[PDB]
Amino acid sequence: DLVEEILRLKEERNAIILAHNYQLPEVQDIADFIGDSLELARRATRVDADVIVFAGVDFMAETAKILNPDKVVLIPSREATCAMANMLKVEHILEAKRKYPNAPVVLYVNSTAEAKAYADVTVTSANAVEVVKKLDSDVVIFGPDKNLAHYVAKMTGKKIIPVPSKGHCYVHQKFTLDDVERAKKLHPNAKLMIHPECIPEVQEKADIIASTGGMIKRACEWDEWVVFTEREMVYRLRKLYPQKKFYPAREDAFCIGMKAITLKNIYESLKDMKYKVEVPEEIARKARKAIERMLEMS
Ligand code: SF4
Repeated sequence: DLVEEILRLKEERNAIILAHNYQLPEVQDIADFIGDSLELARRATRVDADVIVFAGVDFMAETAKILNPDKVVLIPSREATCAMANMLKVEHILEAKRKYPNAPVVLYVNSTAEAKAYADVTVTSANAVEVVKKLDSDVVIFGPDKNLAHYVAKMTGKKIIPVPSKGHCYVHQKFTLDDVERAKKLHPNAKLMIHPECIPEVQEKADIIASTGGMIKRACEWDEWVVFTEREMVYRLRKLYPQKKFYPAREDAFCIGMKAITLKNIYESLKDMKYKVEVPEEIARKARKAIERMLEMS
C-alpha cells in the first residue's frame, strides 16, 4: 500500500511533501502543504524538516531549494517539467537587454532558477502590477509568459516586452472564446475564474483573473464557477468548498509535467532519496536577491 509506505517513509526521512494545486487528489491527500510554488517554498522555511519532496515541476522544486538551501529537495521525476519555463533561455534575456537599453528585467516566478538569476526582480501574477508600477521605466522586459505580460501591460500602461517573444503555457493557451461561450450556455449562473496565462481575448471575458492561490482566495465571491486553468484545480477547489460548484472549462487542459508525479514515484523518491534538486550557489544567490526585492517592492 503506497499511502501507508509513503507516510512511514516521510516520518523516517524527516520529510515534508509540498504539492502544487494541480497535483492529483491522491497526491494532495498525502501532502503537508498544498498551494502554488512560491507559497509552498515559503511555508517550508518555517519548519525544521530535513527533506522536501516537491510534488510539482522542476522550476518549483528549484524555488523550494532557493528558499530552503539547508534542506534536501527531491523531485520524484525529472520528467516533471514546465514547457513555458523551458522556453526562456539566458540568451533571450541578454539579447533583450541589448535591444531595450536599461529596461528592468522582470521574471514571473514560473521560470527556471537560472532565469531568476538574470532578473532584477521576480513577480507573482498577484503582485506583478504593484511591482511593475514601481519601476520608473516606460519599458520593461518581462518573461517567460507573454499572456501574463499582456495583463501587466494592461494594468500598468507600460510597454512590456515579453521574453521570449512567443513564450506561453501550452495548457492555458488551449482555452478559447468558444470555451467561454460553451461555459455560458451550459452554466449561465456561474462566474468565470480565468488564469492570467490564458490568452488576452479570453482574459477579457473573465469575472476574476487569478492564479490558483487567488482562485482559492476569491472563490468565496460566488457559489458556482467555471475554472479556466489546469483541470486538476477543479478537484482542489471542490474539496476546499464542498458546497460550491466548480466545473472545468476544458476537460483536456492537462499539464503533462504535473502528471509525471505519481504515488509510486513519491514512494520511490523517499525510499531512494532521489531525485536531488540542486541550484548552483551563484545562481541561487542572485535568484534569492530577486525574490527578496519582490517582497520589498510589494
Ligand atoms: S501548467 Fe503550464 S506553466 Fe504550469 S507547469 Fe504546466 S506547462 Fe508550466
